[PDB]
Amino acid sequence: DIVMTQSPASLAVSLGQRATISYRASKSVSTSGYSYMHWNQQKPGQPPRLLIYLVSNLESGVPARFSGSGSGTDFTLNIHPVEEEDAATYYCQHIRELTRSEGGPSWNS
Amino acid sequence: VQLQESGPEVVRPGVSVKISCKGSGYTFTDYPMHWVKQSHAKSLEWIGVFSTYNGNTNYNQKFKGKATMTVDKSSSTAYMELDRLTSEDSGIYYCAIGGELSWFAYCGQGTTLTVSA
Amino acid sequence: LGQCGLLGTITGPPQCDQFLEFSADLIIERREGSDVCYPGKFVNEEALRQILRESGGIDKESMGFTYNGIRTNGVTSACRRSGSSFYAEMKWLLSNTDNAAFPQMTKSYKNTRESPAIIVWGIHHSVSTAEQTKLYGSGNKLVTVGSSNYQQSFVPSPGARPQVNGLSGRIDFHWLILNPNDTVTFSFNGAFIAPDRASFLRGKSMGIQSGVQVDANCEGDCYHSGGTIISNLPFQNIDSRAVGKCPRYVKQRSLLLATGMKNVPELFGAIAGFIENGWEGLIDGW
Amino acid sequence: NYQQSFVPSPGARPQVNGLSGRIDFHWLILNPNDTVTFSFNGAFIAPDR
Amino acid sequence: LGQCGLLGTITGPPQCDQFLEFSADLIIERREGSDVCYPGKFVNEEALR
Amino acid sequence: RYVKQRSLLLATGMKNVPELFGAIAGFIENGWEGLIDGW
Amino acid sequence: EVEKQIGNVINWTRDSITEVWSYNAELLVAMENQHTIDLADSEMDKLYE
Ligand SMILES: *[C@@H]1O[C@H](CO)[C@@H](O)[C@H](O)[C@H]1NC(C)=O
Repeated sequence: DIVMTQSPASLAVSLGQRATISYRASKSVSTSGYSYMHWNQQKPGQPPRLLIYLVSNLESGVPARFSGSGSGTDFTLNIHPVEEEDAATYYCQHIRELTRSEGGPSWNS
Repeated sequence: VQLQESGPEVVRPGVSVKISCKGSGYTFTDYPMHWVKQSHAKSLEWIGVFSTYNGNTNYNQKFKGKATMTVDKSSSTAYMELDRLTSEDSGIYYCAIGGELSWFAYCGQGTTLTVSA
Repeated sequence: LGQCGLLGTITGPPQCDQFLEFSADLIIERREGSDVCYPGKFVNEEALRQILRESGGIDKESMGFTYNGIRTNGVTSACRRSGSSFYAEMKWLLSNTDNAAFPQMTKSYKNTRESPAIIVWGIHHSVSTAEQTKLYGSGNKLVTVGSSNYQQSFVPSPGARPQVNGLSGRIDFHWLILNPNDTVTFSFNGAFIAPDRASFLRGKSMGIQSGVQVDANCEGDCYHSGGTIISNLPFQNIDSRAVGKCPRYVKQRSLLLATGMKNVPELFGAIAGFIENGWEGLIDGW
Repeated sequence: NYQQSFVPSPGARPQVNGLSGRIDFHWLILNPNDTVTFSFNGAFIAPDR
Repeated sequence: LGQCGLLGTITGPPQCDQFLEFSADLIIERREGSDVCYPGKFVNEEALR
Repeated sequence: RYVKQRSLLLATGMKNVPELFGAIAGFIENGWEGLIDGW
Repeated sequence: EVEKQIGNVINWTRDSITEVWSYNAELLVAMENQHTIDLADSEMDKLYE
């Protein structure tokens, strides 16, 4: 099973910022011009939810102020202006290559 | 798509408990439904043996000869019975109807099952 | 086509990416043209090679199978574009978790157009039954392709072989033809390389295997493997496989046809008859 | 002369006028004083004439 | 070939043991020529013939 | 036997010369309209 | 890799058709040569008489 490294596996951040945090991939994760790496928000006290698919093409249902980014091996999303409801645990899982495996997690307060 | 689990919360290690997640909005179609384990101290694993829309089975690695996931079409809820129980397996079980290239977005809030003697 | 071949125009290996959805009144196949990058051939491939080089092109539509509990990017180290890539128009549907399983998928596509489709789909002949427990999962593997006309229920051949440039697993793969308002179901629980771009046709063309270069300034219609036969003459002793609107092959290299009369130099009997001599000094008439 | 050992294809398909199951079926030729054995434990549509 | 046949020159049944590894500018097949001794035929045998 | 020429007319009579030996379209320079009994 | 039997059938057919047309081509030209010398010697008679 793929052990995706989160480093830093603990942080919490201030208002209006931009954060670059990595679940990094250790296997062959290049294809199709892209990687199949989705993310999910998990608020403590709420069920989780999708936010990104196919790094360029975000969903509608969140405001689009999240920005999944990357081209290459180790990927990292970007946020612009952070608000009060960003206080959550930002997991993901892997879907790109066999097998499926979840994140670290990392924190955000 | 909002969807709710159901299952009895008082159960012993070594006996059977069943999980029942109501799939609101639509039935078991070309998008099937998976499951996810929640562990203690906030870590995950995709334990969910899932049933497709044709009636088959796909366990976890550690849990092959261990369970059974099959589909029922009448109640929009797949059939499963979790035997073999152990106090380490106490966790909240989140059903999720998949789309696999949006994400497992059709997701559950979990009926908190506490597994202890 | 160059490094692309005829049967790669459907499949799109990385030597064919600029020919995926082409348009032609002449396709030209090359001796170096691999139809494959994870090695193999087709099944009844000479039948399919006589449709695609009479098609005109290959127009496509998405099929749009929303694959679920799946992967999409089965990539291998012999189909490089920049790194690990694959055919542009197929997907290794390999499993969620490593040795777990890969359940049944029933996938339908209703042809909804004016034209006959030319579909293709893949079965994966792996090297062993230890790769098809980590690619797909334990148990027997069925891919069932039942249209309104067909019923085939294919199965792979997981045996070892000497290597074509790097791997001991093969693929060989199959193809049907739809008619308007039909359907194709793909029932499969492993080892299946689905399409994602159903293929259509364009009309008139021809198609030649050859090894010499392209002259876009000259015009012709008789195209064998070593050039082009351009004259008004009814027979050729150049190639007995001269396809196109060609003359008819013979084996006599010289069939001289007497566009003048007899020489008698210095069935009626005056040509080589009582008129006993030809004349050298007439060039205006006969 | 023959030995074939057939097997079916239990897969779904678009429908020809009502059903999603097919049949497709096979044929040999005998010569005088031959025999044909039919060994089968399912899925077989025998002749009677 | 006699009791040997064409496709027996590869396989060598006991009617073909003097033709296992032959050399010819003409082979001649016979009506009585079994290509087989534990009975059967080949597959796509007209191609190999 | 199938062919592709729709009209393969086979000359069941001689030449018209209306008003390989050389008398049909030769020194006999004219056909005749008023013979129906013989050729 | 064309199929062994039908490639022999095509080669049986093509070489027949090759022997059809080359017999035709040899016969046609020799017929047309004899005819051309027939229609070359003919208008000796048509000129000289
Ligand atoms: C058919 O004949 C050609 C040459 O005439 C030869 O190259 C080819 O191998 C032959 N094929 C078979 C199947 O005999």
